[PDB]
Amino acid sequence: MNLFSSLTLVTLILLTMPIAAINFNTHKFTNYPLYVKTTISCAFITSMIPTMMFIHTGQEMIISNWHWLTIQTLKLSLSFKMDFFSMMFVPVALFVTWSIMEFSMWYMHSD
Amino acid sequence: HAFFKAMLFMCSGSIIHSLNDEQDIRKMGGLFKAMPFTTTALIIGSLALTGMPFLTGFYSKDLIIESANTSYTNAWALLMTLVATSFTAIYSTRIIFFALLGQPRFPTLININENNPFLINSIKRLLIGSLFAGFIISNNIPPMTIPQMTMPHYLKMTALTVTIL
Amino acid sequence: DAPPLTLEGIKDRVLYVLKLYDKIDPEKLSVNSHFMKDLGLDSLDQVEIIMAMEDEFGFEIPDIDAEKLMCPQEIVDYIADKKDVYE
Amino acid sequence: AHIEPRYRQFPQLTRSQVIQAEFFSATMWFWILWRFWHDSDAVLGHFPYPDPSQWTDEELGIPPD
Amino acid sequence: GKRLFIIKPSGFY
Amino acid sequence: SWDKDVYPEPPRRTPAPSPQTSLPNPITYLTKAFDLLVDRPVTLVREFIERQHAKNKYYYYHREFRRVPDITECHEKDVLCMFEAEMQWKRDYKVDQEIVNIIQERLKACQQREGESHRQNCAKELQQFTQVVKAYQDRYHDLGAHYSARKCLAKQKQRMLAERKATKEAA
Amino acid sequence: MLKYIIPTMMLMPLTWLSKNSMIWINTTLHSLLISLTSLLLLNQFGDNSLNFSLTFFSDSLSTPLLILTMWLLPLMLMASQHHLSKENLARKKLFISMLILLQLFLIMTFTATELIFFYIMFEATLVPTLIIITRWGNQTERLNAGLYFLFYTLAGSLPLLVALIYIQNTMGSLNFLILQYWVQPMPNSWSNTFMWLACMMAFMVKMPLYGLHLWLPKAHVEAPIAGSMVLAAILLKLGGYGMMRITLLLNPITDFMAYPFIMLSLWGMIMTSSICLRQTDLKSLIAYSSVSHMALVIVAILIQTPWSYMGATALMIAHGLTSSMLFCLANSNYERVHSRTMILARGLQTLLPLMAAWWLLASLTNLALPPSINLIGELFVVMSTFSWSNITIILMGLNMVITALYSLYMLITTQRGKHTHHINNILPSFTRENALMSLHMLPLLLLSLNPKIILGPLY
Amino acid sequence: AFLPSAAYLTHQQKVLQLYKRALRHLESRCVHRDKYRYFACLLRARFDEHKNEKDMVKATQLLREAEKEFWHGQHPQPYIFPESPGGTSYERYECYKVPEWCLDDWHPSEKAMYPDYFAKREQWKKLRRESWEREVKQLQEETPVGGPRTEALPPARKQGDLPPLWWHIVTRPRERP
Amino acid sequence: SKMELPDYKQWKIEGTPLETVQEKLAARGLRDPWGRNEAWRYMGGFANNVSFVGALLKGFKWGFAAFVVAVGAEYYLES
Amino acid sequence: GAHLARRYLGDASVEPEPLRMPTFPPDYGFPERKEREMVATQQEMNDAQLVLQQRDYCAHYLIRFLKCKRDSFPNFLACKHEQHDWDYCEHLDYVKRMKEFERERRLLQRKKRREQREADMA
Amino acid sequence: RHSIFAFTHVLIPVWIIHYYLKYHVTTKPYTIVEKKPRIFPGDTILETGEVIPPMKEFPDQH
Amino acid sequence: ITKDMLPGPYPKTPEERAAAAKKYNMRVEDYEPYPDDGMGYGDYPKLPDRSQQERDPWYDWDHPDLRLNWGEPMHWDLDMYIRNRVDTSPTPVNWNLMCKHLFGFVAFMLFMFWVGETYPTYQPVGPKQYPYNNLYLERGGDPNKEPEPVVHYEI
Ligand SMILES: CCCCCCCCCCCCCCCCCC(=O)OC[C@H](COP(=O)([O-])OC[C@H](O)COP(=O)([O-])OC[C@H](COC(=O)CCCCCCCCCCCCCCCCC)OC(=O)CCCCCCCCCCCCCCCCC)OC(=O)CCCCCCCCCCCCCCCCC
Ligand SMILES: CCCCCCCCCCCCCCCCCC(=O)OC[C@H](COP(=O)([O-])OCC[N+](C)(C)C)OC(=O)CCCCCCCCCCCCCCCCC
Ligand SMILES: CCCCCCCCCCCCCCCCCC(=O)OC[C@H](COP(=O)([O-])OCC[N+](C)(C)C)OC(=O)CCCCCCCCCCCCCCCCC
Ligand SMILES: CCCCCCCCCCCCCCCCCC(=O)OC[C@H](COP(=O)(O)OCCN)OC(=O)CCCCCCCCCCCCCCCCC
Ligand SMILES: *C(=O)CCCCCCCCCCCCC
Repeated sequence: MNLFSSLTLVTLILLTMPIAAINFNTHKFTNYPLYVKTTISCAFITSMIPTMMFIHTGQEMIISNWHWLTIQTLKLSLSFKMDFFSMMFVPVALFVTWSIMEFSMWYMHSD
Repeated sequence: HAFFKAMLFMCSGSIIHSLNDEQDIRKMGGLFKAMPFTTTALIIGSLALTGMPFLTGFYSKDLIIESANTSYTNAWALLMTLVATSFTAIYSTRIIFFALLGQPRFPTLININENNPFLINSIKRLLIGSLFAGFIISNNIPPMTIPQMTMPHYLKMTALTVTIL
Repeated sequence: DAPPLTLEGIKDRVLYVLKLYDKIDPEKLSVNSHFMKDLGLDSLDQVEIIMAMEDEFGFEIPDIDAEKLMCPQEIVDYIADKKDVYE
Repeated sequence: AHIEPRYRQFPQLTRSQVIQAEFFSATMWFWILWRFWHDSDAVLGHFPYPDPSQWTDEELGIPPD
Repeated sequence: GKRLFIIKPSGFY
Repeated sequence: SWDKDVYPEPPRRTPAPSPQTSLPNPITYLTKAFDLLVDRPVTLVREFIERQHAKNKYYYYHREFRRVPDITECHEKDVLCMFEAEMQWKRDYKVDQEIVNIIQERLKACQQREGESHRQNCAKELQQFTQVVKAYQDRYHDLGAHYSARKCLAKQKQRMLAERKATKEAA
Repeated sequence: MLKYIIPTMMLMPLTWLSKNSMIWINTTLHSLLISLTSLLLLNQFGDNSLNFSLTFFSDSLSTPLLILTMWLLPLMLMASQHHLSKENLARKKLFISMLILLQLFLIMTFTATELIFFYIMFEATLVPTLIIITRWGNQTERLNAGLYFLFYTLAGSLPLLVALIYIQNTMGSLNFLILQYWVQPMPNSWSNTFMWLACMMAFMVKMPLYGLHLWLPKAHVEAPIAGSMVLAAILLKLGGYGMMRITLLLNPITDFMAYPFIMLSLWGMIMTSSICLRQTDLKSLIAYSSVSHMALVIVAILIQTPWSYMGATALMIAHGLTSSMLFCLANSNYERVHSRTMILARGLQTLLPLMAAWWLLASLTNLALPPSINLIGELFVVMSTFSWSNITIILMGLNMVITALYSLYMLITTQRGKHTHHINNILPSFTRENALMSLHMLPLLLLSLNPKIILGPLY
Repeated sequence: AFLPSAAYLTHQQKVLQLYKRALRHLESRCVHRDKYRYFACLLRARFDEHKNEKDMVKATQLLREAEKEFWHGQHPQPYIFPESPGGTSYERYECYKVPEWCLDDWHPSEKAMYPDYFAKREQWKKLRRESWEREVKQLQEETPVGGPRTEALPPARKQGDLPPLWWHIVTRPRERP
Repeated sequence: SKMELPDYKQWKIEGTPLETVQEKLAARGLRDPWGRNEAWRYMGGFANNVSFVGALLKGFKWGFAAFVVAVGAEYYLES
Repeated sequence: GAHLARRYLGDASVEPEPLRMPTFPPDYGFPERKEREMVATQQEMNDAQLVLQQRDYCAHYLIRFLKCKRDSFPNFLACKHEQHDWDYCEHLDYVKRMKEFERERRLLQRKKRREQREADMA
Repeated sequence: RHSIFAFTHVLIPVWIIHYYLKYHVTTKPYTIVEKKPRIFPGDTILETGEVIPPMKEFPDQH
Repeated sequence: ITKDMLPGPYPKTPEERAAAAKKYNMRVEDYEPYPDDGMGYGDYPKLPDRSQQERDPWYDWDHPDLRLNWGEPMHWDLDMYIRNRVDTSPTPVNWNLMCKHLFGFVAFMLFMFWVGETYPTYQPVGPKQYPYNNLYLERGGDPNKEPEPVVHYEI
């Protein structure tokens, strides 16, 4: 449980970290595209662990970690569903996006 | 579909960048040998799109056609799905014919170059995906339905025959 | 990608396409050869010459500009102006 | 040395891109032939489809009257 | 070689 | 932690690992790496912070409202009594809202927990959900944005007249 | 409430005794201190309102309106100090005095326990607003604008006065706390029909109701920037606040008196949003978008469910911040090109990229991008109106198409495309301008983290 | 129809524009270069048949039914050059074409980063402001009464003068900035 | 810097489909003047490109060789 | 797909309707017909969390295959035999469904011949 | 400082998120609800030791 | 700007039409106002109702993205006929024939989906057989009640 949910949230927080880096900047970056591509390759690697332990046991969970707002009988929480659909789509999207960004370091180089 | 379709757009963008932002297939051609890695990956992606057996599109789309044939189905929807399956082969070889085969139709100052490690490695990982990812995913996912595996021979061979036609 | 054009390179390519044209003898051709007065060409021939220039350099010359390019040097100057050569 | 552009003629090719392209084409055909050798039923059919006309009335329970 | 000045608006402010 | 009666869970039955292959799975090695590299430093930091809490222990309290007279035993237009009745009614309405939220949390936790056999194994939570939503609906629905204890009492008296008329006509 | 009223009044000797170079700095500083002080009003309870005295109270409806009101004054001073730089010093102090006086009238409009004192502060807000528009507005039409703003209000509000005094003669009190417990049902009659109209039409004008809205695309357009900021952000919400207070007394007749007005709002938000697709004046487009957004608040207050009141107060706070920011962005382009024509200065992202990012964020909040409080209010009103009648989703959903379409068109026309060649006075964005945009946009986005403080008394 | 210098298109200009449009659409229909080359020679033979036509009413009639011929036989998606209007890369770089006057609004700390560039910019600005009054008085001594007839501008006539209204032609952005 | 263009005299349309085009134009009294401009597309390294089934069967030879080697390898490894 | 042409272009009175069939009793033509034996316990496929589509008369091979697929991780190619056993028993179930279809079609042919013989005789 | 990326972008977030999940999220009810593990005939329960009995013997088909 | 260069009322006398044609920088023979039916157009010219996409793109426009010169009278719906919006350009297929082909294709496809819904395809099989009274407890049937026995037999 503690491996699954932690690496699940680490994948998403890791994706948010270069946004925080580019918004808190002063200099001209030493290849910010390489940093975003490295981050997404690492998020692919980190997302493969809950995917493997879903392939092992069928391990699914829901992380309702932050209560956001209760409209009288509708409790809205920041809630993440780690089921088959997320467990397969997140690594495929991260793998494809990692290829798209290493492609973009070439294709968008003049930009 | 993610693997081979992202790779087909990346191969198209490799062609577009090598031909100085040319995107029309009537000003292409002769790129079989001039862009060999883009050619290899474009042919592998077009075969994965059309459902070549045991590439990645086979492990989903062929099962989709077999399940759509052998089910209580709107028959016109099935027939239009099969006509669309033949049309996929038609536009895939339209891409391969006008972009890669034949003789050049692009301008005379050839700047054809795909020798960047970024381009090669990024197309390479989706190429390994377009070869093996359908096999790996379809043998790792749990059964969630009961797969229909008993059907007559003309109905098992529908998708492959329609694609070949 | 996209190698920069020079005036000598544009001049060489314009004269190259005109030397590959069977209605122009390549020994009489120069950069100042007027197509109608020196080379004896038709206006349809001039339209075809500008279309071959367009196919050569990969961009369109509009018809209000194409009808005024009556020697190779005017074509070279037009392509120079539209591509900003010798920065 | 990077690729120098050419005029009206076939471009310069690196040896590396040619051997990579040939390797992945050969890998595709190896994978197709290997999986067709080992599976052969995802393409051609897994189980024999029975003929309903060949079924006798005894096993289907049809009393002749 | 042949580096060109890129005209851009003032990014100081 | 919490109270395991208001938020119940069935006992966890995990199966013992019965490996059939000779290949070592990466999940056990990554679990050991998560226990060493992650779980022990987090545990040591939390033990430090917990010692710092235990150095200065202090308490907070759950506020107990005693029961004041409700709106039925307040004289009409007597604002001093019906103010307190209205405040009591608003607190009870907010608590009934949270009771419905507790039962919905039980229903959703059962649906995730029982998984693919959720429809058979969550009939009790579904039945408790149906009962508490029927009670909440009879008590508070259709009162409007300007609800009060008077609106709720008028709704209850209308419902009781309908029930009395249905009992009278069926006998 | 007197811990806010007295510092707001002390801003008057603060502006009139300041040194001539210090009158913007001092009033900005101490109005920001009053705005920091305004968070003590968040002592709200789940059952009782925060009842200070016989004269003043503050529940969770009035509290975000008060915090937004006290927050808008420093932002109005920042927005107005540049175009009043060449002004006479005493007229500059009179301008700041009108803004201070308007804040003073607003903060005891929203906290007025008794309804006729609400009426007097509510109508007292007219006089500084009229003076600001007609004296410091830029064009001729401000004079005509000052008439429309004056006379759609009073023609609606003088029947309210009579109506309130009638309640004073019937209930014996106009204390809202007493009227919470002494409210009697209002049956179907003609007398109660015109009672309903007299109670509602002043606030219908203030919102504005569609068909009564014509004062707004003159009053918000011809005003100076601080005038437009307070008109769109606060003074429209006097109508919604007053409806949410006054519909306590109007039950059950509202259940069929709301039917025409709901139609006027549900079709009106289709009309005015469509009007925004063909506006050539950018500031007029922002004004008509305010009419379209307040149409939802009218529908939500008239259907009077908990979800609709929560959505309506969230949408009032969110629209206050968003419309005030949009008027400030349009003013930042007006202070460079000196025309409010939207097609004039194009391609401004090539010239002003950070201000283009502010345009982007304000457009995204205008089209109610989740999870902004714009979308929270929008969505909760849509939920409640779907429960009212399932067909309303058509007129709701189509509105959200058109709202997207005019929001990005505004963003595409001014920021994108090719820049206008002959315009060469596009100065880089001043620190004051980006500061004004951030002081709108950063609290607006931070309220998505904790939106329960802007969900009103029946959260 | 709409031209900066001429008020109209002559018949010869209409024939040549039809010939170029017909060859481009024929190349779109006839993708391969030898097949286009054959049919382009056939189309040139169709244009050379009525080339020596002296009757201008007959020539205008032939041009009109040739336009009907073209409108029936045009390609639905003809080839457009990428930077040409309607192309896939047309006006792509206009977001990067910052005008030169924005350099006047740079801070002195970022003007000091390019000392020789701005020192060379100031003599362009000096040249422009000493050329302006001479080129205005050139335009008003050369434009006829009632205003200019065409949009054509004159060249510089003296040695030392610049052509009138030259600054935004010369200092225009690059196509690839 | 300086780019050396190839010679223009080498681009002759004999042996190309432009020769067939010129023959079919001269059969009806016409002549193609732009053939040598197009002649480079059909000459050199751009002449004799593969067909479509030759494009699909790229790498089939080495793939089939590796297939035969792997089948023989598992057929010897099972015993 | 010849049965589609026999139902749609031919007569539908002799062709079985799929949405409502069998229309004949199951003992009609069978002396001592036996029931289908369910191997997997209801609690066993409840605890195995099978999909309700998958809890048919051959779910026991599916339970064996899923236990193999769990126990042989990461070797995901190591349970071809259990998968083929489940696929073959699903094949046998589908053949039984085909036999039910052919049984209903031949009994409708019997009813057609019965009513035609009754019309021609009496 | 050669693998500072795996320290600052992976391991410090795994530390922070594991602290947050272990001591603030799972200390609250129904925040991480996991699907109960799939039980097969023949399994042994770790919490109890009760061996799940195997299935009935198959009427073998092939 | 001043008052005699602003738009005004509908021109009635020919000298008023001439001076308002001079105001909008256009010929008197080209100036046509909107017809005076009281809609509020005044003397503003009715320009030929074409999109700005139809303008010559190779001309040196003062506003190149708008394809519009300085001082040229703008169309009443210029913000509508920008190139981001309504295009009126000539189409290779006629408008009515395009509408006929699109409507005929969509109507034929909807008709044939209705036909194939009325006559569906299926396989020559019986219904799928589930044990335990068609999985009565699994589908949510209550255990205190007892359903009718759904019995399946061998074949
Ligand atoms: C209480 C503590 C809170 C801490 C956390 C903060 C919470 C949010 C607060 C508000 C944050 C906004 C600040 C940045 C935007 C405005 C300024 C700007 O543009 O600067 C560009 C600049 C970097 O750009 P540049 O290259 O230098 O120049 C810009 C270019 O000119 C060209 O610019 P550009 O166009 O390339 O780039 C602009 C780009 C443009 O990108 C977009 O417009 C796309 C955004 C929409 C799509 C993606 C997001 C969709 C929604 C998902 C996210 C929310 C939910 C996530 C949770 C999981 C799911 C539920 O915007 C961004 O990248 C901004 C990222 C964040 C976007 C937030 C959503 C805005 C969309 C509209 C409303 C949506 C709903 C509200 C959401 C509220 C969430 C809290 O940024 C800065 O310098 C940042 C300065 C410091 C910012 C401080 C922020 C907090 C202030 C609060 C103070 C008080 C509390 C203390 C907290 C302090 C924390 C450090
Ligand atoms: C790099 C900075 C990170 C922190 C560095 C310093 C700390 C180092 C590591 C230790 C961690 C800190 C201690 C643990 C954290 C606090 C735990 C805790 O109990 O916190 C109290 C609570 C936890 O929730 P809660 O349920 O206890 O309380 C919520 C409050 N009520 C009940 C009133 C609703 O708050 C947080 O943790 C806040 C952080 C939330 C993180 C996600 C933010 C997403 C923002 C999206 C905005 C819009 C949402 C809209 C959609 C919502 C869904 C529909
Ligand atoms: C912004 C423009 C539109 C503004 C609209 C404003 C509201 C429209 C309706 C106003 C009606 C007049 C005030 C009603 C106050 C109700 C008080 C009350 O107790 O009513 C019940 C009382 C009942 O009398 P009573 O209460 O003394 O009787 C005892 C009770 N019964 C009936 C049981 C015996 O109503 C009246 O006395 C008359 C009400 C109608 C008045 C008709 C005359 C005015 C018509 C409308 C004018 C509106 C503005 C015109 C100007 C427009 C702009 C230039
Ligand atoms: C499961 C059910 C499935 C049902 C499927 C069928 C239902 C929908 C039927 C069609 C309705 C939508 C299509 C019509 C609107 C499309 C507008 C659009 O895309 O305009 C594009 C146009 C220019 O685009 P284009 O010419 O292609 O660009 C080439 C480069 N110049 O750009 C412009 O002209 C810009 C115009 C901006 C303003 C647009 C105003 C129109 C808004 C229409 C809203 C319709 C709302 C419908 C609500 C329904 C509620 C249920
Ligand atoms: C009877 O025909 C059963 C098969 C399903 C209905 C007809 C489907 C026809 C299309 C599939 C076969 C195509 C062969 C090329």
